[PDB]
Amino acid sequence: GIDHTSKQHKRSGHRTAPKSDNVYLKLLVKLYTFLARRTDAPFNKVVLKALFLSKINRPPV
Amino acid sequence: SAQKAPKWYPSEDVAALKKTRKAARPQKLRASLVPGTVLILLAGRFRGKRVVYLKHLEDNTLLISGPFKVNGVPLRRVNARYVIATSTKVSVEGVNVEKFNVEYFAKEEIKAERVEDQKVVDKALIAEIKKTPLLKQYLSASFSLKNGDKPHMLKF
Amino acid sequence: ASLPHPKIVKKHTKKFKRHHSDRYHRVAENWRKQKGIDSVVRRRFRGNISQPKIGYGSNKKTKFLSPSGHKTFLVANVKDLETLTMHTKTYAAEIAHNISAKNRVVILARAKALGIKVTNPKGRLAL
Amino acid sequence: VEPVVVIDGKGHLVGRLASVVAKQLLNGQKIVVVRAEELNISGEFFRNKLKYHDFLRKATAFNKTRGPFHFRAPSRIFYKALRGMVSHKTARGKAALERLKVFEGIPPPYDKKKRVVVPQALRVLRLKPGRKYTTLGKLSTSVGWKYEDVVAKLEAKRKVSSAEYYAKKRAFTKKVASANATAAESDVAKQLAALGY
Amino acid sequence: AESHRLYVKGKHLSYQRSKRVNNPNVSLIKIEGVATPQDAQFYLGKRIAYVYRASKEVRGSKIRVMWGKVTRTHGNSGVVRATFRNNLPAKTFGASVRIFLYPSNI
Amino acid sequence: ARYGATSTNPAKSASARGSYLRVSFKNTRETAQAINGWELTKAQKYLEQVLDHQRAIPFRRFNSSIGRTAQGKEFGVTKARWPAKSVKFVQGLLQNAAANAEAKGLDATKLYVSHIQVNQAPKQRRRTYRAHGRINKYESSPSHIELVVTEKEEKVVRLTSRQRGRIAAQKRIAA
RNA sequence: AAGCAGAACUGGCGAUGCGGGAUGAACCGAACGUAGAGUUAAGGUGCCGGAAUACACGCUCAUCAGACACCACAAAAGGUGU
RNA sequence: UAGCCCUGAAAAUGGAUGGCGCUCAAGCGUGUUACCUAUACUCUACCGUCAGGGUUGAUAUGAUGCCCUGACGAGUAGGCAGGCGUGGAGGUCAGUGACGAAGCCUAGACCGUAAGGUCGGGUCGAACGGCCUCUAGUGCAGAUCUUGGUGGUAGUAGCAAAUA
RNA sequence: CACUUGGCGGAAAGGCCUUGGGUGCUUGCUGGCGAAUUGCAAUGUCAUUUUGCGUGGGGAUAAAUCAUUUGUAUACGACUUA
Ligand SMILES: [Mg+2]
Ligand SMILES: [Mg+2]
Ligand SMILES: [Mg+2]
Ligand SMILES: [Mg+2]
Ligand SMILES: [Mg+2]
Ligand SMILES: [Mg+2]
Ligand SMILES: [Mg+2]
Ligand SMILES: [Mg+2]
Ligand SMILES: [Mg+2]
Ligand SMILES: [Mg+2]
Ligand SMILES: [Mg+2]
Ligand SMILES: [Mg+2]
Ligand SMILES: [Mg+2]
Ligand SMILES: [Mg+2]
Ligand SMILES: [Mg+2]
Ligand SMILES: [Mg+2]
Ligand SMILES: [Mg+2]
Ligand SMILES: [Mg+2]
Ligand SMILES: [Mg+2]
Ligand SMILES: [Mg+2]
Ligand SMILES: [Mg+2]
Ligand SMILES: [Mg+2]
Ligand SMILES: [Mg+2]
Ligand SMILES: [Mg+2]
Repeated sequence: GIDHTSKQHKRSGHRTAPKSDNVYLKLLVKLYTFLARRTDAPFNKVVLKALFLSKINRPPV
Repeated sequence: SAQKAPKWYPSEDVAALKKTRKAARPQKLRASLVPGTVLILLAGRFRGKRVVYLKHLEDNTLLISGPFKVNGVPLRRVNARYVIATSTKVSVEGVNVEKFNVEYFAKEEIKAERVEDQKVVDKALIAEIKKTPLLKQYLSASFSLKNGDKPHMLKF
Repeated sequence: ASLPHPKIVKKHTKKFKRHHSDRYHRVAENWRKQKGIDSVVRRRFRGNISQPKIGYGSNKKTKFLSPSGHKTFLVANVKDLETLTMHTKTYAAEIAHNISAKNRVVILARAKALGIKVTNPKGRLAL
Repeated sequence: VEPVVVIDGKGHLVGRLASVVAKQLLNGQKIVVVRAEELNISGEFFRNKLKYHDFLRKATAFNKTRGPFHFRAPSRIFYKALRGMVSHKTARGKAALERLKVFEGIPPPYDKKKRVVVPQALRVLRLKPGRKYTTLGKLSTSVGWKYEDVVAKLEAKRKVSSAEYYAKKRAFTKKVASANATAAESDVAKQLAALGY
Repeated sequence: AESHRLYVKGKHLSYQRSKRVNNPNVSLIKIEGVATPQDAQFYLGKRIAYVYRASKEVRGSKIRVMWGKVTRTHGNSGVVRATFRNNLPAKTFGASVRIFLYPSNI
Repeated sequence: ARYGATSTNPAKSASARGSYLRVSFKNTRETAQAINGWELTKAQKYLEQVLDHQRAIPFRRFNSSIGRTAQGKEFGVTKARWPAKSVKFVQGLLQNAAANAEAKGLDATKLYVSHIQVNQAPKQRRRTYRAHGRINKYESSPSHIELVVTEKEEKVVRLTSRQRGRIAAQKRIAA
């Protein structure tokens, strides 16, 4: 018995992969997954998170 | 196809064993298990036989010969966990038990050489037994538990 | 023999039968979860039947293995038999139920020549 | 430790003897209880007769032949005390109930057997001196038991035959002890005495 | 001699239980002559056999054996706890078992 | 063809059938069960004694609220009856199977009823009229009867090393 | 007055099995994947029933004793009972 | 003055410290230990979930893969996710099959926590599956559900008005 | 251990005590010979119920029910009669 302060088995709430089945987007994700893991640059982690975003979360620039 | 396939198959290269850190150190016997101690056999075809402890063999077995002229138990190994060691002792240093080792009791009528090896060993055993009285009859008799016996209170 | 594997533990060998499937004939023994408000089976009262839950899940290192140690692959002909050629230690062929007897003779003959284990070699066997 | 334990019920308290017998029956011991007419209940005789009448008045209203059965014999009063201390509605408790035989007096073959006592149920050891008690044979005859006279007559015959036996046994023990004393102080007796025997 | 006993007589009393729930994986054994947990520490770890007879001869004998061992003591009156390879059938509540003297230390 | 579950030699057996017979199934089951396993001549004379009310058919299953008779003392029951219609159908089939056994050449003195089976036939619908303009069913329960008469006709051991050694020791120690 | 009606705070039941209270939605303990081992909680250890007919100081004899946390009852007034 | 006990103390089927019983208790007040056992606590194993991470110049080709670490797991109403099954449709397995498809029966076997899947035997006689997808008139124990069939009751109540 | 002498035992006696001879054994004491290989442990099988079948030795040579019948009985069984 534990009185839990937080919700147990709570998901992180952020996307860990694109929702699409675009094969080219998925192999852009795996390129930047390698770069965000093997490089200390914060640029690679920001772009990797931005590749997951939905259509309304990446407005046209 | 009745069943489609596995997508990818497990490797059939068997993994090697990790390096075991388990050495084999010599077994510490009980304090009462010194050679010449009269033992009580607790299991086997020689259940309840009172035998004589002669040698600790390297396979963690006790070489006994409860003299074959006395109670008909030959030279054989027993496990130390199936034996009660009594306080009764006889001296050892008249028997040559260095001949008997682990491969002396290998497997593959009675063997010819086992008979005179028995006769050589027990000749000095009975010649030692005949000194103290009632020991030859003690070893001829077979131990058993009677009514009123409590082995937790009984000392052997 | 197959590959070496750990001692296979099932965690539950009894079949999970539906509640009151013994009591009524219309109630089949396929497991259904009790969803009634007052059900002692749903509420897990003592002395009642157990329910299928994820703690009974088999070890991943021995899941789907037969007691022979092989995983079961269903084959219908020689071509599906030959996919297990390099995997004799992990997969055992089992002939499909609708294979005719003359075709099964060819399948057993090929599996003996390829080293494949067959788990139903006596099916449709004239003797 | 012996296959049949014969308990002399005289001077025993009913519920303390019933508790120790019921434990031994469930532990697999065969027990015979003799002389159930000499069991004791703590409390005055009128008090235990009043609670037996409270027991007698309990009966099934629509049919008295299916009600609680009020057994008047002292062996059956003791048997009612052991039931309830034994789970008698199961096969284990049923099988524990044929390991028990309760009698008034000491019938054959138990008159030639050795009778024991349970000291944690004995009235003299357990009950405080000065406290009153009733005898089960007196309570049974006050509630309907018809055989107090014939049990006491047959117990008088048994005690006469057993007392002549004891006189013959005592004479044989006197001459055996004379022979052991003659053969004592010999060389075998020194070694037996040195070995604690 | 007239006796050939190399074990101590015991009695299979019951399973390990609470008031309402029993555990057949652990049995309770009353070894005769043992009245304290200190006396029952001698028999701790010794082998137990429950020997019974069947009317069908299985492997050259009509006598079958269930093996077990004393694990710990139980209570204040010398009762011990026993674990068997297969659990005891619960009809043997009050049946005699054999407490062998091996494995031996004294 | 395709009788019930019998275990007899068909060469020593003869059979007879009657299907869709308008006779009570419940009475015919008890009549069949009365002569099941009997010798053919003993069963045939018993069925004449049932028709003459000298003996009875013991009613064992379909016997609720049946009157009691002294003639059930023979069979250890109290409820027994005299189903004269079921007896006539059964003994008609008994003499048919006896005729088929004589056609096959079987010995009549060794014949016994080895199999008899009464089975429920499709019911025949009739209509009965009740109070307040109501209509209920009025059904016959017919019988399929089959019976077969037959002539009355007339470990490798495993031992351990200990078990082998003890056997050899016992043979060498006892003469 | 009520196992009555109505509020405040909190904890519960509802929605929840488990051990204990014989029995019980709410009380006590403790909240739950499948198992093994050990130790416990509340409750208990004459027998049913697993566990001391343990140890120690006293009190009580009831011709309606007493052994009731919730809880399944008892009062004023009295007694050279002790 | 207050402890136990007693009087005060009367309800209806026979009965309830749970029962038996219990009297220097097996009662009451108190104290000290030992012992018993929950799905609780500690350790370990396995399952799942969540989280943090490792892993490409052969990651010894499967990156929704493999692996490491830690914690957690109650649940009605309800929400979401991953899967099982059925009728039909596009593709593929140049799939199965009159040397026996489908169906049905089988206290015979195997796999999966499960929905279910697979095999052996019997019966049978003409079609039917695996996988990737599409689609829905897609899963029943209830609805005094609908239709059909069948029981216990039960060889039972009864087949007795109108003279025979 | 069978054989035998006599007595006592009716609570469920079915047992207890006796007389005599035979036939063994005797560890009360002293000797000689044998055991092994069941292989380091596996209850390692030695008890007592019940029922068959077979062999060879004594012993005995019926009833009940249905059916018929009575009415001291009776719904039917049952009962009481012959
Ligand atoms: Mg399963
Ligand atoms: Mg299941
Ligand atoms: Mg179902
Ligand atoms: Mg509810
Ligand atoms: Mg326990
Ligand atoms: Mg009627
Ligand atoms: Mg009408
Ligand atoms: Mg609600
Ligand atoms: Mg409970
Ligand atoms: Mg209560
Ligand atoms: Mg207990
Ligand atoms: Mg106290
Ligand atoms: Mg959950
Ligand atoms: Mg489809
Ligand atoms: Mg084809
Ligand atoms: Mg087919
Ligand atoms: Mg079936
Ligand atoms: Mg056709
Ligand atoms: Mg629909
Ligand atoms: Mg339906
Ligand atoms: Mg429903
Ligand atoms: Mg309906
Ligand atoms: Mg009628
Ligand atoms: Mg008329």
